[PDB]
Amino acid sequence: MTDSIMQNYNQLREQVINGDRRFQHKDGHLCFEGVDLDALARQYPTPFYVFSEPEIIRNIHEIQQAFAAHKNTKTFFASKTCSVMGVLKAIRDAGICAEANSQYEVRKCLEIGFRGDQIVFNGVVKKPADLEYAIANDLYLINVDSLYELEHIDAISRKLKKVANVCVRVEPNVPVTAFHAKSGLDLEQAEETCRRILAMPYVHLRGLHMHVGDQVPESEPFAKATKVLVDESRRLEEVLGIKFDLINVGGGIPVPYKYDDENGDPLKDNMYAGITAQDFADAVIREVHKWRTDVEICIEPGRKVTGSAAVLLTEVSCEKRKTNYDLNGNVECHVEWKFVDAGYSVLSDSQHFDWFFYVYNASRMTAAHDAWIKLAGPLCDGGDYFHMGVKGEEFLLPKETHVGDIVAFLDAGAYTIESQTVFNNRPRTGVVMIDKNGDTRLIRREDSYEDMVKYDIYLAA
Amino acid sequence: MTDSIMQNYNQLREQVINGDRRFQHKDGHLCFEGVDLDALARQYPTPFYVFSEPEIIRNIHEIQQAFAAHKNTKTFFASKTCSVMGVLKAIRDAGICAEANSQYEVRKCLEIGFRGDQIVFNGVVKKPADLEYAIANDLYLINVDSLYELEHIDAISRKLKKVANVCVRVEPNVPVTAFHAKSGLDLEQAEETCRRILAMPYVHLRGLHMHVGDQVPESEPFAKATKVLVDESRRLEEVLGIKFDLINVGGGIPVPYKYDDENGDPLKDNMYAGITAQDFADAVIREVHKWRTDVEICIEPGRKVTGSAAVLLTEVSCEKRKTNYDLNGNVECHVEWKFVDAGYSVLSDSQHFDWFFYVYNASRMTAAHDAWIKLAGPLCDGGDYFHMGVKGEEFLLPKETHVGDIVAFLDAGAYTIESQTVFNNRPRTGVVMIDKNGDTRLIRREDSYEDMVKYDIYLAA
Ligand SMILES: [Cl-]
Ligand SMILES: [Cl-]
Ligand SMILES: [K+]
Ligand SMILES: [K+]
Repeated sequence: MTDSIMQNYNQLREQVINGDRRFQHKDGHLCFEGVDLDALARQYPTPFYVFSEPEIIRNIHEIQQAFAAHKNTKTFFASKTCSVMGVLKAIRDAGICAEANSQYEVRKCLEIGFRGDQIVFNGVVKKPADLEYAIANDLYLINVDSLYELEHIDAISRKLKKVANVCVRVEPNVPVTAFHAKSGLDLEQAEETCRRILAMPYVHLRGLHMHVGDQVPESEPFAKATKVLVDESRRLEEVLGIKFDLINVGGGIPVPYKYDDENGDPLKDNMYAGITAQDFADAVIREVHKWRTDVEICIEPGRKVTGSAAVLLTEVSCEKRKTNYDLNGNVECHVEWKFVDAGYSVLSDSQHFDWFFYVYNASRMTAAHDAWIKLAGPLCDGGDYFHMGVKGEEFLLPKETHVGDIVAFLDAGAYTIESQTVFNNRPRTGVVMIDKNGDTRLIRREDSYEDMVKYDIYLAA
Repeated sequence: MTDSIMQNYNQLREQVINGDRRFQHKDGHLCFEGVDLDALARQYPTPFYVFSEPEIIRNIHEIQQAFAAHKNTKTFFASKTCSVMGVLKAIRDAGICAEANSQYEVRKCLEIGFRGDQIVFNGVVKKPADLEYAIANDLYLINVDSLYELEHIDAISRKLKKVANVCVRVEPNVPVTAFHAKSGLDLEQAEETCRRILAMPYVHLRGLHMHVGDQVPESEPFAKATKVLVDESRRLEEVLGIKFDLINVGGGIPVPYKYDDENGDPLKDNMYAGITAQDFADAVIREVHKWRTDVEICIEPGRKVTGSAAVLLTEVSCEKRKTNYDLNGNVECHVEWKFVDAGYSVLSDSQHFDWFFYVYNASRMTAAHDAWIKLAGPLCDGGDYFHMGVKGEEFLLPKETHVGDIVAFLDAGAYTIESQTVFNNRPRTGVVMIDKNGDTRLIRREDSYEDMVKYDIYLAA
């Protein structure tokens, strides 16, 4: 039944407002950490993202508590996930470290107050200028992704007379890695690469690195890949006569985007989280401890830190009914279109990666969501509507939904800011933060008109 | 054979440098309008796009010549395709008009020198502020996309005491429109919508509008949809006792992304252009002339104006070989990975829309492209490699390819600039223009570090 789908969705809605650590209701409205989101969306122009420092902290706690059995664990937030400076500041103040994915990511992490010894710099294209900047800033780790890059690390560390601290990335063939994995070295190359680093005067080998993937719905991939890295670490300690400082096992802890696990198969629909942080930690720690209990384990969670910790707020800005008629002029069906002021230039993964986010009427959060609608964005593009619905391409909202109501997309905190575009010269969005005291502030402005053209060089008028 | 695929690709390569109006060779390098692109990519940091004003002009000529049988044709470049100010200036100087897709697009078109009477403003979400700005600027057309929006057009035109010039967008059900087309009104709503506009004191009804789609590989959709709009225009002239100024038939003229038409089926692979501008014009004009030969026809080409008129230049910045071994340690296959400094944050449609672009070694353009390689970008994302290869996910480059060589992606002028992101805080690219005299200048800067953080509000260090 669609009645059953509708019943289930309204049970989920009730659980948001009565059963979720993040949310409440007041005045008929969805609240996030006590902040009425209808009211918030009248103080700031839509569309915008609102982050929760309290929920970031809760997510970091899940991660760190998961690793309680291994004291020497170091946690580096994968800042490609979200690098708005106030988001990075909340993460730094919560007591963890940072992983960076470009020269400018390294620089902004340093600027917001991560120390060099709290930063890992990873990449497949680390040009001489990138490596010089990283080495000059005494980073905790720079990964070694290829033999070509390693030659630049040797030459530049020598030039600067500064030790480059490295981890060698090895991507295991776990049953095709050569064809589908661009990153890292082959297992077969690890020994000679490590031997060569040991002989370099200004490069310090700290350990091996891997990263399995993103939104991983099973523990086995982590266990099998970690075992490969652990076995090679153990073997190289013996062969080379060294003791590694660490092992870096990467990220990939999933986040629930659908919550009714009893109705989902995570291996078929990875919007269902197939595993928890505790499952990830159990797999990793168990494998590492077969080698050493004292070695440092570095992890690089991205999505899990911020994914659940933001909402996208977008105003219903237009509506229409489209009707299909048969050849005799009789109605075949009606479609109720609701247009919000955010499209895929604002929420890119909803279009490009078939990503599901819960959608509710934040202005009518206590009302039955009892009408099937299609949800469109504002871009001049027939494809700019939200295809990942509750049932096919259809969403559920109260039949009473009105232009002016605020729609919320939940779990909108990972990979949603830097992926925005200025397609159609709609601006990239502002971003608001709810701090630990429940107070709000703007942490990113909406792009202005000046910002659309300030990059261009042209004869003025 | 893959030998046959390789032979065919090298025949295409030879045709680029001996048989293409845009390109030549010099010093072993690809040249665009006489500009050596290897040399250009040493003067400006990669990756960057280079546009050709001469090729934009040639494309506009194709379009306008296609409409020679209808004198009263007005051509509006769909500026969502590319709105870098120097690109818009070239289009304005070539003598055509502009279609705009947001308030800021309208504003930049006015700023670069399109007059109000040369601008169409389209949209599904035209908020009061957008409509007020458009009406105040005396635009040639503002489309009417819904009854809800029309109420704002009436109220705001009355407030300003300024006539709003409109075209009513009608999306025909051509064998599901209600379910798949968010834009426009139903045919069945056109009569009453027009009747109501006629009665408004400050709204001027000019005609009907449609837009079929993008990269359309057959003429029939245009002919059938145009006939629907023409038949309803004729009928409403009679019923309402009026004479329409115009009919706006939209865009969608395709561009060839693969050129060996003898080997392609455009209905299965629409990288093959299934039709030319002349085919589009023949379909449209034939249908309009069954009603009136004097009425103005408005067209809204986007992709066809700029698609063929840019190249993305990107340096080979790293390389590696990955090898799959069997359980006995014997080699199963090798993969030669070449890493360029542009990934899907720079060339978004290569990832998100399965878009093919020809790829050549611009530094070795006269050398046989005789080695199968995989082409990766620089993002820290396993999916950031180019999947739309010559054969599956494999490309062809000279075996002699070296780090430092410049790779060119052809046909990179449509939907490639505003769709860029700062994912991983890699900057959005600079843009260079080759003018009519063959001289180059920077028309957009690369985003600087300041630009990564200038939008953020945070406590300084
Ligand atoms: Cl830590
Ligand atoms: Cl014109
Ligand atoms: K060493
Ligand atoms: K009127």
